[PDB]
Amino acid sequence: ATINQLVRKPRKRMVDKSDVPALQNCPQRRGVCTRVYTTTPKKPNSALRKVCRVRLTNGFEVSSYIGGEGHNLQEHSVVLIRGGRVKDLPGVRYHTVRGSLDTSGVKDRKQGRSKYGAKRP
Amino acid sequence: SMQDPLADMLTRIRNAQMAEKTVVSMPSSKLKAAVAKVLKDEGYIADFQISSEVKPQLSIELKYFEGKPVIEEVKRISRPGLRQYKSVEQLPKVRGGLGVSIVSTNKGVMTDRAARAAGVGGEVLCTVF
RNA sequence: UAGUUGGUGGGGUAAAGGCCUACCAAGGCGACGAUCCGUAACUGGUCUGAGAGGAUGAUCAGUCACACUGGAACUGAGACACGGUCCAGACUCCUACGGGAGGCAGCAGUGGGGAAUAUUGGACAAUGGGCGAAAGCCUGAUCCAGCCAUGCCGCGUGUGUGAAGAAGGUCUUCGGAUUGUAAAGCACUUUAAGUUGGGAGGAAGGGCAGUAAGUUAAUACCUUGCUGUUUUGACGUUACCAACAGAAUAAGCACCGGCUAACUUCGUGCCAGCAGCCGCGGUAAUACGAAGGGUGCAAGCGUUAAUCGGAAUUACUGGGCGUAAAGCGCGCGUAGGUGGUUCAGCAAGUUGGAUGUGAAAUCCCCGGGCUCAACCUGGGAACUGCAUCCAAAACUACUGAGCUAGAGUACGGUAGAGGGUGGUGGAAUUUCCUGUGUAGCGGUGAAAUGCGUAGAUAUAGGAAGGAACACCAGUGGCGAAGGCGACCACCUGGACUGAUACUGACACUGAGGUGCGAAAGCGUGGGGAGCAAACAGGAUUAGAUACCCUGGUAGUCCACGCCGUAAACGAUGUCGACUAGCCGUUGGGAUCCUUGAGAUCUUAGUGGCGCAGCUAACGCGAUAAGUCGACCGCCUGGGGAGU
RNA sequence: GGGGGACGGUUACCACGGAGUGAUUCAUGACUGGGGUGAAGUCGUAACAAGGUAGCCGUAGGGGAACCUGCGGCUGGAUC
RNA sequence: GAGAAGGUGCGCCGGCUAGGGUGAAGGAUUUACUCCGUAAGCUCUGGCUGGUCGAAGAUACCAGGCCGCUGCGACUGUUU
Ligand SMILES: [Mg+2]
Ligand SMILES: [Mg+2]
Ligand SMILES: [Mg+2]
Ligand SMILES: [Mg+2]
Ligand SMILES: [Mg+2]
Ligand SMILES: [Mg+2]
Ligand SMILES: [Mg+2]
Ligand SMILES: [Mg+2]
Ligand SMILES: [Mg+2]
Ligand SMILES: [Mg+2]
Ligand SMILES: [Mg+2]
Ligand SMILES: [Mg+2]
Repeated sequence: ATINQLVRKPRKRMVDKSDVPALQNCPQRRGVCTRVYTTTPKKPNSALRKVCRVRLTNGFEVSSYIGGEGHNLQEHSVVLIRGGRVKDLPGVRYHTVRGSLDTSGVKDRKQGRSKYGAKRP
Repeated sequence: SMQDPLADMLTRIRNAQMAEKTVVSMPSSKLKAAVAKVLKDEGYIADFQISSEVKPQLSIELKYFEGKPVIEEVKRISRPGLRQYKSVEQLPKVRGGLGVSIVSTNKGVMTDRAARAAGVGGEVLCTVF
């Protein structure tokens, strides 16, 4: 474009938005849980992923993901969620911190214990 | 209706050194007749002649040190509609000081090596290698 | 938008003003974005970047705005006043029920919210403020301690010797390899932490006494030099120094399939699980879970959140538009952008210089202090700016005068389906009339529906009516594009070509705005030959709304008005200038020996090949997508959606 | 005694509050219109070769659904 | 639609201040059923400021109830 057009209508830089729309500019967030589904992934895998649905303190009702190897998460129990985009499942955009409030980590684990929250033997 | 005369003198020079011509003849002015004087003293053409009466011409003879010509590129800087003005600090240097750059100063049309010695800025015209 | 925008007269305030009022006048602002909506305290600076820029305004500093909510004035040098006054409201508390009281967005602290943020400290010794200057008195600003790996910078967790290469571990071709001089063993070392002793600097003063100067009428008082004497520290067990103990007091965290430094066994078998992207796992997994080994960093390491880089991915520096996304359907034209050629003037741009400024800090450079560094600090540069003066005059602007190469006019002359209004033809189709004549016609891969002795098709004669315009006809013409083919009259636009005079830059492009817009369709009125969506029947067909067959209405045609889109195509905006060739063709002048089936050259069109050059390639290539200018339109992953 | 002053009275200005009619913005609503995805399933076979009737673009009419037909345009059209 | 809805002003007594219309004392002169044009008067409009009286100022008779959804018939009209 010529110079005499950019004087009349300057170059307006396009903007993005957050891939984590909930927890507005904060790294963690707590919420109480509602339902513990066990859903199935997309096509090229085969598994049965474990998904909980959380109502935060913002009022939002978003699904989440639970890692590890076994969870004690009965309903109406507080958790502490954080971001993280699971490629496999649809609609899942949040992980869940282990060992923080109620989830209490995992057991008999000796590689990468600061992830999943395990102590030192 | 041509809007810029001096970007037409430089266009005929660049084209004639691909048809391997020797003499080029374009209409003249009191600015084009001063630019070709500068290209002669730096040395890119042979000579030039202002030879007519009511449509005065400019006949330029070109050089060939090789099959490749002596001028390899040339571009207009202060195109009409940009009007590039430079002081002595921000005055450019082409190819580490091996090309020439023609700057219209307060003391006449002179090259970049001359006005920087005199300390007079001005308006750039072209960057001939 | 009606104190709204000016004027006048009078008030009002430290001070100019519609600040206020009384009449006068009908103005003012706006596409250079007023008005309105949504959000946000700005700035010196911080964070990235090579740079241009991009985000962002914690601590420190300057300015503004508030002090439970909404008002209002007083006092005063100066407030429309955070610990003042009055009022209204909301909310707590007191009461003898009549009435009262209060405002932590001061320092601590509690409750609440939250992913998340500290002690109800110590003092006036220092620097400062207020009052009194006579010392003193106040100070939750200051100066200091407490808490928290919250960050940057520094130091420890020992050093040397030591191969029977020990056990022990893991792997193995069963030979060994590896953990590994690493341990153990032996010889030394003691910073920090612990313990003991010592120990500055932050202190300037004040009191008291003495003395000398000047004040004076009176060296009485008092002020000032100076001397002498006495007194003062929150920090504080100060930094710092010496001695003693002994190797004792002190290492994790992620990762190891590719990007990417670093690997093999054991469980598991499309399960559990992994993941920043590619993607691994179905019975041998260097990707899941473990075990050895190894690599990165260290008093920290990892994930998440959030900005700038990489992103030439909003391209000013620094990109694109024939087919990848991207050139309006074409014109004319206002605001605006750009300007052929000679002088002359001027100095608004432009360059050079001087002065005033651009707070201090921060960043950068050279130094100086803390055992080093972070940290503190002296001097300089810089802060790209804005303003006032002085000079230069090439280019742009402005002004004055010219010139004819752009552009336009006058004069001959050709070529054309360029428009509009009427008129007139000939061939063919159909309907109708009439004669002759008599059994099928028509249709199709093949048939059937249909039409026929109530005389069809054929064939001859006649009448009426409607629309299209063979051959010429061609990469041929004309038009701004859509478009435009019978012949003649009638009005009427522009282009070509030659000669010659004149005007003397009168030009280009064009957001908004104005027009002309195929076909289908829509409105009122005409008109009804053929063709033919919708439809009807036959056939084909598992099925056939479809293709094919026999029929057949709106429409196609005309007048008037509307709609505005198309593969509206050269998938290529308009305008101007340069760049090897060859073969065609429309129209027009040339030159030329002349008989030419002539010759060559030159403009205005329209075609086929082709060198440089460009292009991702295909391919364009004097009718550019080549080399360059002036203005405009437009593009930013696919769907969602031109919705 | 005058002058002057205060207090009362009264007008102006003004906050709270009350009234009517509008905008605009979120929160939600029986039933409806599409879109994206999925992995089962049914009905077909429209498009890509002359995809078995050459495709597409505009427009109208019709149809379970891809789509079919009409009028005009296009080569991004292949056989000769 | 619509005088939608809905709201304010209104009495007497003065103080000022804009006019409007007739008119004629005179002149123009066409000299007479003529053109222009005053004063004073009567008359009809208004303006902006004071005072004042009452629970009450279009003080009596006189004279719109308004708005939101929906059926049917375009309307004014005519009919036992
Ligand atoms: Mg960069
Ligand atoms: Mg506090
Ligand atoms: Mg001391
Ligand atoms: Mg030790
Ligand atoms: Mg593993
Ligand atoms: Mg960039
Ligand atoms: Mg134009
Ligand atoms: Mg500074
Ligand atoms: Mg076309
Ligand atoms: Mg197009
Ligand atoms: Mg009725
Ligand atoms: Mg009756």
